Amino acid sequence: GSVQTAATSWGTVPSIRVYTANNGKITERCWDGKGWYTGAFNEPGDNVSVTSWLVGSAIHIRVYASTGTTTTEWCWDGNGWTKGAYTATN
Amino acid sequence: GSVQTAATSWGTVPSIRVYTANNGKITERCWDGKGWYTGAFNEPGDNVSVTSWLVGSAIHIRVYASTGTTTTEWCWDGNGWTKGAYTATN
Amino acid sequence: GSVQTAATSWGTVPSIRVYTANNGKITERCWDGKGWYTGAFNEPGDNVSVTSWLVGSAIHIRVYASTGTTTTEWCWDGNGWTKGAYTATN
Repeated sequence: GSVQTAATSWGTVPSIRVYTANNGKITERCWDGKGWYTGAFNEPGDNVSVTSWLVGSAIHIRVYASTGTTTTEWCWDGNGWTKGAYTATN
Repeated sequence: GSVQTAATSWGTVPSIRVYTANNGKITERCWDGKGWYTGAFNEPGDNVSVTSWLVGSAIHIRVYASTGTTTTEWCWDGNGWTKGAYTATN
Repeated sequence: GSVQTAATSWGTVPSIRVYTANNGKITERCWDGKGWYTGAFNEPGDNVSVTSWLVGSAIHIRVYASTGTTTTEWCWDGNGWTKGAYTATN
């Protein structure tokens, strides 16, 4: 078929993050104004969406990774990706 | 295969909305700072994207739901989801 | 199957752009406050994501178009779509 991407950006430089789901794995490419590099994000999933917001100059990111009917939320809040509270039902 | 999601967020809390297309139906999970709950959005579609913007503190949301080659726009503007003017051609 | 869309918006009017991948081709519909029209964007791809940001009142847009395992970045910066520096690896 084809890979699936999600993108987000922030600030005025801007920083950009592109998430790619490929063969069950989601990886991350980053731009902070100079060039593209690989980011810390590495999680399983066949589909991905993303949103982010600033608190002052600190970025917060939520990546929604889906495999089958299970969507897991992954959070960046300044110190590592942690799994989020998101659930699909209830 | 797998479900497909789209996500958007606003404000500083933030509020978050995650839309999930699953088996022809798009449903909505919401976060306003405390926990996740099911939102009012319920429309047919196999694919979804979303964008939103603030006017002061009031949120406006546009959800693009696609089935086959027909994309329908759905609008939140403070008082219920209504169908939008979006058309694909002409 | 079904077409795939990505959406972005900016400003307070707002302007909206909806990108649709359909049968290998990504096209663009635009809203600047009056009605929907077809935009300049026309590129190959089976999947698309998008992000955008303002610098003052000038919009900058990045559209990520994927075919197979090749994601090409397309840039709008006020004067035509140009191909971006994005690469997936290295």
